[PDB]
Amino acid sequence: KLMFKTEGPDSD
Amino acid sequence: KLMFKTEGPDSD
Amino acid sequence: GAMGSMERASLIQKAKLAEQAERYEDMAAFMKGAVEKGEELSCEERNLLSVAYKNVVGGQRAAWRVLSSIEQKSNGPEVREYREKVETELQGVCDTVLGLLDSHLIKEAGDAESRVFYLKMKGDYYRYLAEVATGDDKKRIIDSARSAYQEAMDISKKEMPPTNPIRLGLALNFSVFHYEIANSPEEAISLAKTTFDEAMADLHTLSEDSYKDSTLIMQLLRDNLTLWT
Amino acid sequence: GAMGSMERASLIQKAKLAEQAERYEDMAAFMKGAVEKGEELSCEERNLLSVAYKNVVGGQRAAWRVLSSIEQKSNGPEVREYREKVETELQGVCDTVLGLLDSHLIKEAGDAESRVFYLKMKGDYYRYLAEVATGDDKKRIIDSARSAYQEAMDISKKEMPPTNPIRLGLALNFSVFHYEIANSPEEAISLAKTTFDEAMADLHTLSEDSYKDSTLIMQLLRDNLTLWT
Ligand SMILES: C=CC(=O)Nc1ccccc1-c1csc(C(=N)N)c1
Ligand SMILES: C=CC(=O)Nc1ccccc1-c1csc(C(=N)N)c1
Repeated sequence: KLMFKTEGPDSD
Repeated sequence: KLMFKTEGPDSD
Repeated sequence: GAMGSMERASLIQKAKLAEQAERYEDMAAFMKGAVEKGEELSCEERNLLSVAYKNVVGGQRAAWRVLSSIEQKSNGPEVREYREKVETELQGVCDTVLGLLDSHLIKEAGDAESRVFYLKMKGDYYRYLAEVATGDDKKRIIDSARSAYQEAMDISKKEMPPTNPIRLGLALNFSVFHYEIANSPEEAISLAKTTFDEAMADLHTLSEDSYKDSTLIMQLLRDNLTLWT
Repeated sequence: GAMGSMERASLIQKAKLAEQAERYEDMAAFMKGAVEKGEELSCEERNLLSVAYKNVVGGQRAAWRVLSSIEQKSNGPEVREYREKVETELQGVCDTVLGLLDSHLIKEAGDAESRVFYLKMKGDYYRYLAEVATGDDKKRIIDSARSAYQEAMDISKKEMPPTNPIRLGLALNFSVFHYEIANSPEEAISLAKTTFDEAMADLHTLSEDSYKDSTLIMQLLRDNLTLWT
């Protein structure tokens, strides 16, 4: 799935 | 620490 | 719980060690133990709490998406069973964080910086619950996320400058909530654009270091806008 | 244990799903459950077992090294306490794997391919125990690793061609054992060079696919030799 930018560590 | 190549997934 | 016998300061120190070791489950358990001491958290400690659980839930979300995709393609019980196992563990982590926030981080947070931080977290963890929710429980979970984010937004607009990194990260996450959870892409785009433009106009007030903090999150807003428009 | 009620085939399928999801702790627990069914493992299932635990212990080893380095630099009790916590968990995983091998994977393994695979694993997990061991228990653990590797080597030389990937990976790991656990760098270099040269001379017998399998591990031997000479 295309994930959009969210705050903090990009851990997924 | 310098780790040498061992077999299988380089998981450390 | 199992951290009840460890000093608060020791728990914080071990959370920082666990972060260095990339042991995020341990980091989260140490920070849960620190929160349960009952004292309010400093900015650094809030960040340790958030980083720990973001990493834990992030791994679960990524796993859940892989499994959901295999399950959808396959539509024996094993894929569904295992996707459910991962889903329940994810829901458990979200419930643990939400539990810390309601007992009693949010109610004890009076400063804007701490109260906005926690309400953004409440929005985020209801959002992760919404990502896996299916039906009417889904509607209620979405509204809980919306409510938390909105209250955080209201405080941040009244109490923080438009370049404040907490305010910026809140708007970023609320805009992603709108885009893909609430199916409100126009609200998402409007929020991201207004947030970006108001921060841009305030950058001249900042030091070199604060400028770097603010522009880093503004670039994430721009990244999303580029994909959405 | 907790997998006693799940079908063997379901456990194998879920191990493969867990691998895709990068959920290696789950993958290891599913494979432990499959082993405990009491039936011998196929080549694919042996590989699922090994990959799962290699990933789990790999994360622990990496964490332990980070913590040991901070501890050594620092020489309160917290760093030592937390390094000990991680160390005990690592030892627990090694003991679990060694337990599966002795009860009863090794004794039930009669074919060279399966017996060498398991004895190499026994060498590897005693080697990970040796990495964290301190003193005389250290000597006994080192000898246990040596013994397992040596028996695997003896079988592999009698029963497998020099390009066999299991044989090659065994020699690779035994050479690293010599270099940095047994403090025998010359034995390590000699083993890696002889293994590489004998495989090189046998590559002409292989299909394109087997050639690729063998040369991949030969490149790891060369990588080590380049660093050691
Ligand atoms: C590197 C140290 C550092 O930045 N410490 C802090 C000091 C004051 C406020 C916040 C922090 C902080 C932000 S993220 C973070 C983390 N440990 N991931 C810690
Ligand atoms: C991709 C599938 C595949 O290679 N399956 C096999 C079939 C026959 C023997 C071994 C394997 C195997 C080697 S590593 C591995 C893993 N799942 N990591 C599986």
